[PDB]
Amino acid sequence: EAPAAVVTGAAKRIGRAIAVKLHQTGYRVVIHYHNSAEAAVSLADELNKERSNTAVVCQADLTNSNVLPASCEEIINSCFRAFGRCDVLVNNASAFYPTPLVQGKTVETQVAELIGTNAIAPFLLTMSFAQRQSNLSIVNLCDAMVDQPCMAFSLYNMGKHALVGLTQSAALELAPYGIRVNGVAPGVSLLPVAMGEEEKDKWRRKVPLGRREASAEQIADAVIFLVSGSAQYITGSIIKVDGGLSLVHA
Amino acid sequence: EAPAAVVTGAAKRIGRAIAVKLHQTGYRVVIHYHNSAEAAVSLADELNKERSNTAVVCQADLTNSNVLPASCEEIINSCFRAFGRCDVLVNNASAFYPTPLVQGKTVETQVAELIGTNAIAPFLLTMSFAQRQSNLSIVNLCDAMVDQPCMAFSLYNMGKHALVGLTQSAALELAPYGIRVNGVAPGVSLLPVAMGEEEKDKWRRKVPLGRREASAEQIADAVIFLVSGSAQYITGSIIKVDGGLSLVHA
Amino acid sequence: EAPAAVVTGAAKRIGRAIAVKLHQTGYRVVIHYHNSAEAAVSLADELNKERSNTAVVCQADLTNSNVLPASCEEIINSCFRAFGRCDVLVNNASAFYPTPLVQGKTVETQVAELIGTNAIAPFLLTMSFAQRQSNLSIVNLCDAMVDQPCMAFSLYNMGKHALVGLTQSAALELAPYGIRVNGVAPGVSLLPVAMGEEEKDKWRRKVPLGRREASAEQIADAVIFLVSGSAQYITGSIIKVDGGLSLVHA
Amino acid sequence: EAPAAVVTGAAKRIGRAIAVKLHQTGYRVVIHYHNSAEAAVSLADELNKERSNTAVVCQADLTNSNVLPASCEEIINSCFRAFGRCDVLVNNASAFYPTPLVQGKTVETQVAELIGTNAIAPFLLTMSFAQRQSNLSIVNLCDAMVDQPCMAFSLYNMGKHALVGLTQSAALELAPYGIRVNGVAPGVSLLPVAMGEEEKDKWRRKVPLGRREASAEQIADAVIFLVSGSAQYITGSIIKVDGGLSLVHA
Ligand SMILES: NC(=O)c1ccc[n+]([C@@H]2O[C@H](COP(=O)([O-])OP(=O)(O)OC[C@H]3O[C@@H](n4cnc5c(N)ncnc54)[C@H](OP(=O)(O)O)[C@@H]3O)[C@@H](O)[C@H]2O)c1
Ligand SMILES: NC(=O)c1ccc[n+]([C@@H]2O[C@H](COP(=O)([O-])OP(=O)(O)OC[C@H]3O[C@@H](n4cnc5c(N)ncnc54)[C@H](OP(=O)(O)O)[C@@H]3O)[C@@H](O)[C@H]2O)c1
Ligand SMILES: NC(=O)c1ccc[n+]([C@@H]2O[C@H](COP(=O)([O-])OP(=O)(O)OC[C@H]3O[C@@H](n4cnc5c(N)ncnc54)[C@H](OP(=O)(O)O)[C@@H]3O)[C@@H](O)[C@H]2O)c1
Ligand SMILES: NC(=O)c1ccc[n+]([C@@H]2O[C@H](COP(=O)([O-])OP(=O)(O)OC[C@H]3O[C@@H](n4cnc5c(N)ncnc54)[C@H](OP(=O)(O)O)[C@@H]3O)[C@@H](O)[C@H]2O)c1
Ligand SMILES: NC(=O)c1ccc2nc(N)sc2c1
Ligand SMILES: NC(=O)c1ccc2nc(N)sc2c1
Ligand SMILES: NC(=O)c1ccc2nc(N)sc2c1
Ligand SMILES: NC(=O)c1ccc2nc(N)sc2c1
Repeated sequence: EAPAAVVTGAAKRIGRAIAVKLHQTGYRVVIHYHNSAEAAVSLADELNKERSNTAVVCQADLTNSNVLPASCEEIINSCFRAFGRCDVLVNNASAFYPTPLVQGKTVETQVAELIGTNAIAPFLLTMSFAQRQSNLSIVNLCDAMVDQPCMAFSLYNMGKHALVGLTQSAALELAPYGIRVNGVAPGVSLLPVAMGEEEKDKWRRKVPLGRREASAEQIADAVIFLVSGSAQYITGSIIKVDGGLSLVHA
Repeated sequence: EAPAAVVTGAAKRIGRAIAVKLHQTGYRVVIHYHNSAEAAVSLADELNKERSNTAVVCQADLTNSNVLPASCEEIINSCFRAFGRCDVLVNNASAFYPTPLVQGKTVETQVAELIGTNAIAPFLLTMSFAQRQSNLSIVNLCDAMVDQPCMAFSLYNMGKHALVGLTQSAALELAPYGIRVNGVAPGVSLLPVAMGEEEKDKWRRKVPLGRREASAEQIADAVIFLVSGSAQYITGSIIKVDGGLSLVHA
Repeated sequence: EAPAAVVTGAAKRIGRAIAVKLHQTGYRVVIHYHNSAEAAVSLADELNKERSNTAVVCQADLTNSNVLPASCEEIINSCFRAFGRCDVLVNNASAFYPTPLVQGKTVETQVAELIGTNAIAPFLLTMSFAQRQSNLSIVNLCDAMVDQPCMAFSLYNMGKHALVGLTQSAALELAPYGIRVNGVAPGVSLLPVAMGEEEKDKWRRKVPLGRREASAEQIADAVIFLVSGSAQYITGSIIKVDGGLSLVHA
Repeated sequence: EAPAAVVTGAAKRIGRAIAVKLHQTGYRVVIHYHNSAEAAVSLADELNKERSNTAVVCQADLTNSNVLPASCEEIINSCFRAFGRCDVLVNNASAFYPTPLVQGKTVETQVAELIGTNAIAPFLLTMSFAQRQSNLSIVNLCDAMVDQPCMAFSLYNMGKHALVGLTQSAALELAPYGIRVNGVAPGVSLLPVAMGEEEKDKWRRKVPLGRREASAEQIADAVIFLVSGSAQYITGSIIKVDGGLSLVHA
């Protein structure tokens, strides 16, 4: 029987590449998505064409609210429903936008989105994963630039720091159950869609190793390692995949 | 005129010692409290006996909710209404209790309390402090053991990691306004009074420097340094006040 | 055709496991040794029996001295002479013993061995490797307990901290040359042969992940990942392989 | 009776500022120097004119060699000879120059100077200070940019990382003796004398807090705090004094 993985925010970009690589490794996959229904369904079709009954989609908003625990329980439940097991959780989904401290969304909505997607949903997904329970593990998508943050991104940065805390606390608490918990911390990978070309090139030029952003596949490679049998003694570790970017001074 | 400071969770323990030392240094103080009204008022009365019209109290729940931004705006406003200025914000208030990942508050109440008091309220207070604006600074009460956490304290640890992120992000963003943002990270300080001495001693014996916990006054001393003229180039720094505890392996 | 790797201290324990695994992956190997000639030659015999002329030995003392730069140049040169190329350098050799601050070898001998083997030899080897130059990389064997050090191990700890600095500095400086530089940080792996069984078990019980030390092969697996095509965007990263030990408070 | 302090590299710049501020606080001081004899004697003369018999000079090369332990023992002995006690050691002296990995002094001379002054001399001074033994403490001058290093400064950066390790290891080991060990980590403070103004301004513009380097007095203020009674529970802490520089991404 093939193991099964949940990947959040898996319709596009890094999450898609993670879901593809897990599937290529032998996993059955739950493709979680929020708005990107067409892309999620299209990915599941492509994976199922390769091996039937190995991919399903699961829609959920990961914004914090009093129903977020139920949504997170449902995502894990969807994996058990489709595949009878859940071996791997990848917390990839993320909201990312500025929240300046000095002055259409209310600040409480920004808190719910940025802290919910980046930290609270990973926590609740981790609880549900552990409670519903080989080679079990969780991989959190962190941020290599967490200590040299983007100006005016305080709530985003707070959420990603909270995710480091979750990675460490859950590694400690879940180790006696044989569940490893680790992180992968990109520097600059696939650049935002809204961003212009001259700006993208500015960021590319900062990266010591090759003066280019990471491909989604390069990020997924670190995820694959961490869920593999080659990482069985690794827990609580966060692997930077940043081309040296976090080493570069102002 | 005398400068003014807001101290959250100032009725008892570390926040009380901070408020007293700031007052002794010459600050007028807003004593924020949640449940401890008698203690808050007793402190205000003691400080006003020392110097008239130098202390007020401000009640607020710092749990996350739709009204938290308004509450935090009101806390800052209370300092301006009482004293005509707000020079110092000390984010001291904190909820602290276990939240195990594996199995009478709901998990979302625990999120609201632990992430709200430890991280979101500091963020909203920081926004309101900056918007309302010399030696201006913010001091956040962090935790020296954030990377070697208590078992089953994931939400607490997430909140304290988020607070490190806020300290760094806000230092960067507020530096152009001349507002410094720093942290003080206790190891073991005041223990619960109801905790058996035999249990308190297990903690005390872990501390390399003197085999004792920090007094509240020793924590307050680092706060006083950070708000002083002797720290005018210090921003984004977190000072451990832990007797070497964080250096001790398992 | 086949790439080539230098592994220092490769005759026994972790270095041996690294050498075996690199060989199994298709590398030709230089097995460096200081005192363990018999063991080095026995390993080379084993590897050459598998694939002829794919393993050579190289003697050198890695103690700091006037001749250490020449010795390090020779180690790198041996790889180029045997195999025509040098793709991977693994700085694994180490000295480990206490150096109490409050009171055999003179203290300056301890400096030469602890700082020399653990930090200066890696620096000189890195220089020689880079000067003599595809998937090129260096892997430094670090220590996951670097910030929670063993009592009375100051010089050892200083050396391992220096090695973190070299990993980061060399990653930055060598990135333009396409040379990646990373670390693997064991917690408790193969215990010193001198250490008694009760002391071994005492350390084992502290590890969250299965209450056991890492095998040498688990350490080697992380090295294999970092030198692989799956790590081509990773530079300046140190992967802990410690079963969660560094997360455990006193 | 007045307490006494040793400051290494105290003839000029930050070391002079530390010596002056310690003297103004009421310490008797040993002004260590290497080449700057006129400047050292001039400073001691100024201090002795303020309060007679409160300053002496002590010449020593802190480059690593087989006599460095005796030199470090002598610096400490000079404080006992002059003043009958030694309460504070400030490890300020430092060599700083590039050591490129890819191509006057031999590499072994560069190792001896950069690792000797920045790490081994602090280690040997720490040993002699502890063995010769109230409010006793050691303060090490570290570097806030240790994890975002200057290009081609590997040996310097290895030495400052080793000094972090010493700070932590010595804090742990000397805590039972009541000796606190801490660090102060400048970002950019007094720019090199040989640096032209245009290059100085490039660095100044990077600093979030005021777009200027730290004054020597600002660095000394943090040293004064760490030696004071207001830091009596602080050990193993490194206080950044960097105006937010280390938080600024590439
Ligand atoms: N890209 C980089 O350079 C970079 C750098 C550092 C860290 N990272 C981290 O790596 C991960 C992947 O990066 P990425 O650039 O691929 O991410 P992304 O494109 O910004 O976001 C990934 C997905 O997150 C989902 N998402 C957003 N808000 C959500 C909500 N309220 N509920 C549920 N899902 C939501 C979206 O799903 P739908 O499209 O279905 O709505 C989105 O496609 C993220 O955790 C990110 O923080 C990336
Ligand atoms: N004590 C230690 O050993 C230690 C160790 C590490 C870190 N720290 C940090 O140092 C700081 C002070 O420690 P402490 O031991 O003095 O803290 P504490 O006694 O646990 O709590 C301080 C105050 O926080 C306020 N608070 C709690 N929940 C609140 C809510 N929902 N809304 C508003 N206020 C709330 C309470 O005020 P009322 O009483 O008025 O309700 C309480 O008296 C905290 O940030 C803590 O995390 C302490
Ligand atoms: N084992 C662990 O639990 C652990 C934990 C943390 C970090 N590490 C790190 O992982 C790496 C490997 O650990 P290990 O336990 O396998 O190491 P080890 O057995 O202590 O030493 C490995 C080899 O280093 C060589 N070596 C020592 N001093 C030398 C000198 N002056 N000149 C030349 N070579 C010298 C020796 O080679 P010869 O026998 O040929 O003389 C020795 O066999 C080390 O860097 C270590 O610091 C290990
Ligand atoms: N300046 C900055 O921006 C900055 C930034 C980060 C860290 N720091 C750290 O802060 C401390 C003070 O900085 P600084 O700029 O004032 O230092 P500095 O001027 O570069 O050096 C201070 C003194 O070190 C002594 N020294 C150098 N080589 C020596 C040797 N072989 N033996 C004995 N003494 C030697 C010299 O004494 P003589 O003149 O008597 O020969 C020199 O005056 C240093 O530890 C430095 O690394 C400074
Ligand atoms: N461009 C970046 O550095 C960056 C950082 C974080 C991040 N998180 C996302 N969800 S997209 C994204 C982009
Ligand atoms: N005993 C401790 O180490 C500890 C840590 C954090 C904390 N936060 C509070 N609000 S009380 C408290 C106690
Ligand atoms: N017992 C350990 O945890 C340990 C730590 C470091 C180390 N370095 C060596 N060369 S052997 C060794 C063992
Ligand atoms: N320019 C700097 O940031 C800088 C850094 C370190 C340092 N160390 C010295 N001895 S002078 C000096 C200057």
